[PDB]
Amino acid sequence: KKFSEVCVGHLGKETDIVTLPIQHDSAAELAQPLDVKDWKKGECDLIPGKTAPHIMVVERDYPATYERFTSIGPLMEKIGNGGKGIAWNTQSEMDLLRKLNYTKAEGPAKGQPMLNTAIDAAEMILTLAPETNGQVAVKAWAALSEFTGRDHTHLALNKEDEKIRFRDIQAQPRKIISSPTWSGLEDEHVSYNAGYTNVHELIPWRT
Amino acid sequence: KAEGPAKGQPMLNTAIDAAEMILTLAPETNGQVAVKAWAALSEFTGRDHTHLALNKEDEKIRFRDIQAQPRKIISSPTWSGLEDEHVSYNAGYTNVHELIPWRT
Amino acid sequence: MKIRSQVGMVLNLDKAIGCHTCSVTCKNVWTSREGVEYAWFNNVETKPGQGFPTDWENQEKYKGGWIRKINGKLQPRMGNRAMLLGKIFANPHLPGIDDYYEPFDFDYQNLHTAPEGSKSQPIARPRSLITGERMAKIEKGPNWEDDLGGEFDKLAKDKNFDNIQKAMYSQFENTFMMYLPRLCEHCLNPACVATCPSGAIYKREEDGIVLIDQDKCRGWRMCITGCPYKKIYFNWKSGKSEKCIFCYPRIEAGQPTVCSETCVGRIRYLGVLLYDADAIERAASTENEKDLYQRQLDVFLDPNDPKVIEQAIKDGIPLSVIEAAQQSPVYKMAMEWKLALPLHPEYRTLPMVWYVPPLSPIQSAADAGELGSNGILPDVESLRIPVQYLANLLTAGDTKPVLRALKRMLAMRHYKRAETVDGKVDTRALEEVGLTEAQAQEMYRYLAIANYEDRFVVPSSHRELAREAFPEKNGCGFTFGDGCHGSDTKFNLFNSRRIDAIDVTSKTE
Amino acid sequence: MKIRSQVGMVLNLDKAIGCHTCSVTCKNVWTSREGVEYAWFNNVETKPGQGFPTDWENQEKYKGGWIRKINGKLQPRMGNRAMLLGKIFANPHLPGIDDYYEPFDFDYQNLHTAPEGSKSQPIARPRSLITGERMAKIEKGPNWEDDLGGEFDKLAKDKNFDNIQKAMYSQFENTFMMYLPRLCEHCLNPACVATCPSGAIYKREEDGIVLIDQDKCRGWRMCITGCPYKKIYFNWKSGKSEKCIFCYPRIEAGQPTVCSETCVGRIRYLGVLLYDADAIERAASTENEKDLYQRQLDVFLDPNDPKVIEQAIKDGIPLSVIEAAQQSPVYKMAMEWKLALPLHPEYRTLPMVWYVPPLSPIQSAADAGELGSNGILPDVESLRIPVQYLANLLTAGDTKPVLRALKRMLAMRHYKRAETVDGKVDTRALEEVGLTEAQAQEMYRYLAIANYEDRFVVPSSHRELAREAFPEKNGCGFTFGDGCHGSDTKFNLFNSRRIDAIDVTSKTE
Amino acid sequence: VMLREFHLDNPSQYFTDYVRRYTDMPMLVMLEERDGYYAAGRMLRAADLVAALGQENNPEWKTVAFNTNGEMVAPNGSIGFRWGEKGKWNLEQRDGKTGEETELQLSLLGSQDEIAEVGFPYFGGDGTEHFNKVELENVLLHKLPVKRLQLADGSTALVTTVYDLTLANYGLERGLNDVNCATSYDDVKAYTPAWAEQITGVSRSQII
Amino acid sequence: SKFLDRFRYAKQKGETFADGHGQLLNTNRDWEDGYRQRWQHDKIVRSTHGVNCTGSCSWKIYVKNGLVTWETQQTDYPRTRPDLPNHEPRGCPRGASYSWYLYS
Ligand code: SF4
Ligand code: SF4
Ligand code: SF4
Ligand code: SF4
Ligand code: SF4
Ligand code: F3S
Ligand code: F3S
Ligand code: F3S
Ligand code: F3S
Repeated sequence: KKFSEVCVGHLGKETDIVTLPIQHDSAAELAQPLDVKDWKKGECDLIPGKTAPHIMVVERDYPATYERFTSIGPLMEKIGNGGKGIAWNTQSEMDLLRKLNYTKAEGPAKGQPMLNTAIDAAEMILTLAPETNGQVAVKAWAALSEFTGRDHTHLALNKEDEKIRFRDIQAQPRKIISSPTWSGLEDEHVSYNAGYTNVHELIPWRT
Repeated sequence: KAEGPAKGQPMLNTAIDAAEMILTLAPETNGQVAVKAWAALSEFTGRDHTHLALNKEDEKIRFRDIQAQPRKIISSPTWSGLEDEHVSYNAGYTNVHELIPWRT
Repeated sequence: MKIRSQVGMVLNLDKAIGCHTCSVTCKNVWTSREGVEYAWFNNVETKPGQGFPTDWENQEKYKGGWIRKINGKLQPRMGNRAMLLGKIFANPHLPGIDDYYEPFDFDYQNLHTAPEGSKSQPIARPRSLITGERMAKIEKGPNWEDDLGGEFDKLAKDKNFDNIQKAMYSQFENTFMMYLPRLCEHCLNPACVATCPSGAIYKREEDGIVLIDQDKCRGWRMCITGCPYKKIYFNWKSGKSEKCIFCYPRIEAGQPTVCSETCVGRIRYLGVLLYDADAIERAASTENEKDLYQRQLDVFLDPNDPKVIEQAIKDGIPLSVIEAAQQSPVYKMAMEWKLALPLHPEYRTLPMVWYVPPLSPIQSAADAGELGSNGILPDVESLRIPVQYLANLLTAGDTKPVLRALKRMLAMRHYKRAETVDGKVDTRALEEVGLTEAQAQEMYRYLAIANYEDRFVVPSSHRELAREAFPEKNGCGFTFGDGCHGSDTKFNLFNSRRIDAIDVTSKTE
Repeated sequence: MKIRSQVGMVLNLDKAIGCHTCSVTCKNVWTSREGVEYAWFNNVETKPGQGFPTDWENQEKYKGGWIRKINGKLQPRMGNRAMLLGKIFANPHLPGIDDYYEPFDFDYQNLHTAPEGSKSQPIARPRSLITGERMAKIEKGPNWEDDLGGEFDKLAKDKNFDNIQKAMYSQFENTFMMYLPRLCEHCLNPACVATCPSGAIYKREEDGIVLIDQDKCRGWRMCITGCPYKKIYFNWKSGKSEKCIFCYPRIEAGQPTVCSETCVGRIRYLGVLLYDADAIERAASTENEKDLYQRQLDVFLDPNDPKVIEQAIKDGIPLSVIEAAQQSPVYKMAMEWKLALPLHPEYRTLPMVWYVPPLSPIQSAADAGELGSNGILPDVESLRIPVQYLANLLTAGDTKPVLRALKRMLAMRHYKRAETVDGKVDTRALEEVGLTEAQAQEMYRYLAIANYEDRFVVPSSHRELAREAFPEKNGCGFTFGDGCHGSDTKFNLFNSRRIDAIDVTSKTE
Repeated sequence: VMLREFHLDNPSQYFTDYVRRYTDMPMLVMLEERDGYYAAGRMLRAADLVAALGQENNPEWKTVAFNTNGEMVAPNGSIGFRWGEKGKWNLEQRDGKTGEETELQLSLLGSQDEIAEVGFPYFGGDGTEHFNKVELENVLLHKLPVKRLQLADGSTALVTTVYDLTLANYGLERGLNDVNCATSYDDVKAYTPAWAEQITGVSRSQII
Repeated sequence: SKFLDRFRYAKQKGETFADGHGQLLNTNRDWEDGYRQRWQHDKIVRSTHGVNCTGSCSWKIYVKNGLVTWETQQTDYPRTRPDLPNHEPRGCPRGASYSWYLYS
């Protein structure tokens, strides 16, 4: 909040050039297949995202730092959410969050869910994550299924209506939902064991 | 039971044992039973009703868990309303929306 | 300008269901001892009625509250300092046990021990908890008038019917009744504190809770008369007086009072109010009693005003208390929406437990009626409870603020119906009462949905400030009897030392 | 024959992880006051070691427990009544503060207040909680020997190494260590009760918990010497002694003790034991100390025996207590499976907190070894902890009962492995130790799975019996200071009355 | 010891099938020419073969192995199938080109074109004075079964499986009479119980 | 000594306020522990009422001095949709008085 007012006249809507290394679990991980080439040594061309880091452009609205900090941004709805090589649509979760956290009445983030309290932030985490929201869990396993060609949604369908809430865990700790983010199952017949999904669901190790 | 007339059968010694019997057998408190119950009904109506409990098929309410926090029950064919997060429980709802006849 | 804070309370009488749950929980926790069995710190009364104790609102009879002398100075209605002391040998205005009720119990054991061959079925008869003697009949109780129990001519003696032609209300078709739950108002200008000769009653600086020091009270029993709400009850056994303690043990850690958290109707709200203590006397001594309500609002300070915030910090108000004040449901209802009103502001005590007046079924008419400004919903003019009665109860007879509160509640209803039934935006009713869509939606959030976190916004009383919480955490509760508690001087005749203190001083500075 | 009940405790040393969680929780709740900061009602010691206080097991030095005179009569090792009184002006055997450790704190504030321009980085140095003076160095603590902290020759002074050629254990390859958590044993024949001149120490009839009356204790400090487990700690500030109270406030309503419910290793079990109080002296005075263990088992009564049940009811034992006794994990481990053993039965106090001995890694050998009677799992003869050490600790030097306990634990393991790995029934090991499949499965249920409801089977102490719970429920806790608590006679000099009592007598009988 | 007793001498049905389907052991590694011997180079990729094993997408990111019929194949699951395509990034034992079921072969021993000596780095002889060391050779030459392959660029190359490379690395004698392989657990060789006893101080019998 | 404290009379006087209408005092308040120690309890247990009311309300049963002393409603029911009010605290005057029976 203080930064947002102190930066006025010094920093405004800026354009930032950010380097980003080639990421594991992204198509770019298939960078150099047979050997190592150093572009600075002229052994290859400087190709960002392959023989060098990605060169990204990031727009920053410094005066709006506080308003952005205290609200859930529009990228969740415009781009979506994901991780570990898979992505999914999370519109329904953002709609839920608008009702749970309320929304910005005005300003740069008008209409976006609020992030005023730590609880609002906790609810964001719980609602968006597949481990804590069966709806997301099924969409996540579905995304993975596209890659493997094998159905994995059966791993979360029986808990699709499950939604862990902050106040419920204050009443009693809750067991999470099987998620593609991991490799073991949260099941009532088999304990969580890493590599279990690779061995039993035939999902490859990311090697 | 270790021996006697009921040897091998589950025990009903304490009130908790009895409570667990209720919770485990009922479709309202055991998603596994809920799905089997809706499936049985589906035979009569010719319409699938298992979709009403599939999303909670792994749910199993336990006595000690409800001591920690009261738990909402599962939609069951024993009743005519839904235990849902988008629509409140309203009697006759399944007859009107699932086309299940009133027993008249 | 001296800023202080207090957790005020607002009771929404429109949602009141007169269930008394609040009274039972308080009783179980705080007053189940012999001596105060007849005392109900929290009690609910059905109106019209005379209440508990009987006719407590009749100050000409009970002499409670303050009066504003011709010279403009305030004086307890009981009398000035000398006048009051002259009444100490026998308080002439003191309410008697019969003004409350003679506490009773029943001989349940007779049901168990009745001898064989009894001529009739055994029964459990009433017995007095004061004398232990058989009572021929129970003739009174703390809630005797519940739900219009008693002839109208008796109930209508209700002080609030003053200046009202009440005959019409004795007719069946015009019947009306409402509920008034109440506790101590924990006033800014308490008459009790001012009328105690020993100075045993005080208002806590950090949270404004008013208490009767059980060590220092000498049992002069003058305070009982001083309180115009008759919320101080004499403990006939201990010989000392007791009163609602606003559940300070809970409030101190940020919890709601027992009567607030256990309110079944969900009508009680708890929120901080910051007030200028230096303006208390000026406000309470305003010439016209119909100005007391607004004068008190003027003593309440805007918690979002940086000027107030900085002053608050300078005056020692904790940051978490200021924060709580900024999201206080009580501040919104009393200051912003003007829905909450004080209880009998004319007593001049600047009460801190306020009320939102109740709506009621439309009055009897010639026909079924026509659509009014609010469509099928009621217009304020059609409500059956006479607004003048509510004004006598909450605004010193001025119907203006009561009508505003009621009209705004009805306006919110009109606006929400257009929204939820017609799926349209209709702000006609809101505009008529000076409310914006945003205000109506927030009112709805707090009054209708009323989530737990929105009903109670109680900050910690911060017991660590200006004290030594560490040794206390380690040794409080070991009640072996060190005989050193309650005094600042360390010397004690029994040559002992405090269990929860450190006697070996650090020699390394 | 006089039956009484008590909630005994069993600690499974085989599952002990020596974490001290039990010690910290007890400390936070019961002994964080100045005067007892150095006292650890529950303390954990690593063996081999001398413990807390140092060498507490050396009765020749500390004079704790009982001795059996030539005439067969019991006498406190401290001396008979006259001998003990002759030592009252200065207890010659009393442990000094240094036998425990000098309690310390640190000057943390120096880190906050160090002045600008300090020549070196500020630091928090130790200070004595006894004198408040700077301590040049901390040289002792209540858990100084944790995990073999100290030279072997020092740790090996351990009393339990008596009659053992301990040289071999000073070799790296033969290193061994175990954990011994302990509290007050709440004995059937407590030496503390017998050695207190004021008679301030007593065993509660209804639950056998032993307490030091904080009103009646006169600070004669003889009991401290009397207790052979050194579980009574002098409060140097109050001048009175205190000890583990077996968390009676919790036990009274059926809850586990704090150290039991907070035991991270899940090694503590709580269960009722019914005992014949009339046999206490006979058992404790048996001629051979190696017979004390069995003599005590003989004082424990079979809770499923109708003869005992009917006698129990006649002697006032509540039905819920008898029921709890019938599903007592402590009774199963001590009486049925013979896994639990008393701690130092030779002190002749008939301790009520027992222990299951620990298993250990196999000893050093010439090669990797061969399959034994238990296959790849250990045979009792191969365990590295010398059984004689464990016998000195739990069975007065008799290795027989220790070997039985250890062998049975290993047998259960063999049986379960055949079941879970080979999918076969192999009772060879069980038969060798006299266990049935049913017993092994129940042992497994309680020791391995160990559900909460199986670890703690604590009945209510029934505070309503022979008392008046109603007035107490209504008025307990209002600590205003009526000055009438603690005496049966109603007369009191301050002309007051009990807050939690009824003074107005019923006149209707 | 595990490999010797449960993989070679008395092959475990469970273990064998497991490493066959869940490890890169059956994967082919290209050997690099050195002075007098070979060194294990990079893993063979589908792109290295003429028809790229019918792999159009990410052929340079898909590993290769021989099926039990001596045929070379690009099994599903390799990182190349993760991007640019879908449905084949799984551990089903199938041919990444024909989509037909296949069985990967672990060792080339018994179907090799020749035996080649591959050098393995050994650091067990280095270290400070505070730790025991076992002197052998900085480079240990092992006899590995290989097969010569015709690459897409027209050149030729020798390949062996990760499986064979692993057994050699552990010092397991397989009948090729490898002087650097153990004749028994007591033989001080690069990786035996006898060897480890010297390095760690743990008794060989315990290790065994 | 409370008697000796009386001598710190004027010394415990702080600032006056409201133009002399009030006086701030700096005196002992230890007596307040009297009501604090009444509220304090051993534990709370979750229970409800087996009476035919339809309430089905979960309560916190307070145990103090090893006896049941009073009850207050639980407020931790799973919350209803954001557009609906929640159920807490439920309860009624009858239920609030149940504790009376135990030793009555
Ligand atoms: S309502 Fe409370 S604070 Fe106000 S005068 Fe009465 S007892 Fe005092
Ligand atoms: S605030 Fe507390 S003491 Fe006062 S009436 Fe309510 S429950 Fe009773
Ligand atoms: S262990 Fe406890 S009961 Fe036994 S003698 Fe010591 S203090 Fe007394
Ligand atoms: S029983 Fe209670 S008092 Fe005794 S050691 Fe355990 S926690 Fe401490
Ligand atoms: S509080 Fe009242 S309504 Fe609720 S369960 Fe108890 S008796 Fe029924
Ligand atoms: S007048 Fe004062 S002395 Fe006690 S009885 Fe009232 S608080
Ligand atoms: S009467 Fe009932 S509605 Fe609330 S204010 Fe008392 S609990
Ligand atoms: S001897 Fe007795 S007098 Fe107190 S110090 Fe020990 S309990
Ligand atoms: S040492 Fe740890 S294992 Fe239990 S007995 Fe104490 S909490």
